[PDB]
Amino acid sequence: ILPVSMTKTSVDCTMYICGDSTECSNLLLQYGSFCTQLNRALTGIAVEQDKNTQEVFAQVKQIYKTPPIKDFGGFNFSQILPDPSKPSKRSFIEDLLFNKVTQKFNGLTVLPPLLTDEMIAQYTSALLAGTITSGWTFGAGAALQIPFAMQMAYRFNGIGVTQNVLYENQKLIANQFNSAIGKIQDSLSSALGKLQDVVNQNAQALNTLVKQLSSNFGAISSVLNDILSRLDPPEAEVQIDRLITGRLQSLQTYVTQQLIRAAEIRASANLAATKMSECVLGQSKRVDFCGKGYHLMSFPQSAPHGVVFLH
Amino acid sequence: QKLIANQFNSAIGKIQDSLSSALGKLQDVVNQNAQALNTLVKQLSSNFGAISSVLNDILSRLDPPEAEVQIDRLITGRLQSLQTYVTQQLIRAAEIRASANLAATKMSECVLGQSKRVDFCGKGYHLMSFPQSAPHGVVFLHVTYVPAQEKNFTTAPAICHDGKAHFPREGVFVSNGTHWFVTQRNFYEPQIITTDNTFVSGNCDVVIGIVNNTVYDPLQPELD
Amino acid sequence: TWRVYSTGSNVFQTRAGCLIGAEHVNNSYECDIPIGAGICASYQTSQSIIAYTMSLGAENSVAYSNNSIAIPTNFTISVTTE
Ligand SMILES: *[C@@H]1O[C@H](CO)[C@@H](O)[C@H](O)[C@H]1NC(C)=O
Ligand SMILES: *[C@@H]1O[C@H](CO)[C@@H](O)[C@H](O)[C@H]1NC(C)=O
Ligand SMILES: *[C@@H]1O[C@H](CO)[C@@H](O)[C@H](O)[C@H]1NC(C)=O
Ligand SMILES: *[C@@H]1O[C@H](CO)[C@@H](O)[C@H](O)[C@H]1NC(C)=O
Repeated sequence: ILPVSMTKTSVDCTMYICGDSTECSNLLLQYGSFCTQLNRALTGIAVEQDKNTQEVFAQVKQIYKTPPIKDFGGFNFSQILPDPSKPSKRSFIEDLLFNKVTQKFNGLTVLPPLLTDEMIAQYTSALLAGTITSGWTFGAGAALQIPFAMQMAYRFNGIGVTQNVLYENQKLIANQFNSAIGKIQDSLSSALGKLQDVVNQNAQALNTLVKQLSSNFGAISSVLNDILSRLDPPEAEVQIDRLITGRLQSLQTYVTQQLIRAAEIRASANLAATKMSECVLGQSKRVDFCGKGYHLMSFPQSAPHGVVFLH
Repeated sequence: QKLIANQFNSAIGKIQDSLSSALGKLQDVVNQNAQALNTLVKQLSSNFGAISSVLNDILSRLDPPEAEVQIDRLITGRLQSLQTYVTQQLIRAAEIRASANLAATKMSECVLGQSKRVDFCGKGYHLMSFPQSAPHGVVFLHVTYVPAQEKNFTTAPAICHDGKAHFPREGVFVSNGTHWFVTQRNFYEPQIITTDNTFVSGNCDVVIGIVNNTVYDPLQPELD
Repeated sequence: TWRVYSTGSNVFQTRAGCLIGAEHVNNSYECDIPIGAGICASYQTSQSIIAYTMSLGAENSVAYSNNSIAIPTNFTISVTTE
């Protein structure tokens, strides 16, 4: 399991710091560029999430389709291929994954991702159809068809086992594969802690940023309409400046930690993009890079904000 | 060799005129650093709630005891501006460091070697790469082999001959519709199926798809 | 501030909010300007801003069968920058 993106959150620092108050706004102008520099940072985080998603999933030019007749030499891919009967054209195991993983008025917002889950399911189905029908060939150039058992015999030569060891055992090998897929499907019906932690960390940060609006920072009140209702302007200003400085420090803290989270999500997305080229579009000789044991092949499945590889 | 050399020489011409036509990755690190400095300089003219943003116009105007609280606001806002700039430079430097580590390993594995890592050294099968210098960066020219002009053939896992199953040593068995050949897999080059480009394992019963073609033996024709 | 672009002429509710001044079309193209939630916009058209659901690529069905193979008969040397 690898995380690929995080939620494209955005904050208007003027509404966050000041709400409707023009008095607060004219004081906030004395701090210069800070609220512009913060918006620049969050929008930089946001466009990177679409870039992360594109670099993992958009590795195919063609949208490859499976043939209608599933004659794959006894290997059964039904649990990983898309169900045509569902509202989303999504895999049985992808539906199972999408079931496991679980303010705006303050100037907080969430922007939608550029690719929908339908589009990410389309790309992963195209990568599946490419590998199942054409081996690694669609990664290097045009997809060249090859019979699936003959493709698996090349993959045995790739690990230093002769082709006849596959063909003499093809029934057993297909049964061990079909059984192992069924075991994954049972195991997932039991976790996606790698993905759920990214959701929890971001929710914890927004929850804290909202909670800080209730702090008074040594002012008479944390409600700036109450301050501005009780005091005349020269005394209201020194109270509002205490809220402005406390709320700026709260945003500055939040944006700094979002920049640091985005950097490790970017590293995880670069790893996932590399892992799709080397483990899905090819056979890897790198030890433990594509799971434990000698790598034969692997299949991508989409997950909310992430990717799952079946090695 | 002539055809391969012409395809290479031609492809270098396409790079040359495409660069004569972008370097957006190198330009946008220059733009980000310029924008951050321009912002840091522009913060100096802001008041941070002091009576002015010019120290001499505090000091020449006020008594020292009241100047201290005006100065202290400028100290605070400037210090916070500086501290913000340095924090964003530390974060951006970590991203450039990751890019330089990628470029360094990419030079070892793509220039000083030949890589079997799919898509690490450009699209298609990696032949070799050449480095070129660029301002604050590097350019790799990756040279790759891309297969072209497919043909369909029928194929079989094995040949059955003399009741023995024969498998290809390197290639695949293919048929043009009437005859069977063995070919290398990445480039069509059909050859006669023989004892010397195949090997045997077991009888013909176990293999799922298997076909009854002859296998030739080059040591059979000799008479002594 | 600017009463043009309050108009009902070309209006389109999207999951990215409300888009005004762009013509929604039933076709699909590669993404030119990203709007969000699968929607993109472009000038491609007597010419106008159109809005569309993006295409992911050309659809292709591989000629798979239990005894068919495709073999390359030629090659291209290609050079590519990084
Ligand atoms: C191979 O045969 C199929 C079925 O006739 C055809 O659709 C496909 O285009 C052929 N491919 C090539 C490379 O000739
Ligand atoms: C198959 O190849 C052999 C090569 O000698 C040739 O004689 C025969 O005509 C070919 N058949 C077809 C259908 O091209
Ligand atoms: C292959 O050859 C053997 C021996 O002549 C014969 O028993 C068998 O039926 C043949 N099979 C096919 C598919 O021609
Ligand atoms: C291979 O490609 C080159 C370039 O298009 C062409 O000149 C040559 O004749 C081709 N050879 C074959 C066997 O198709």
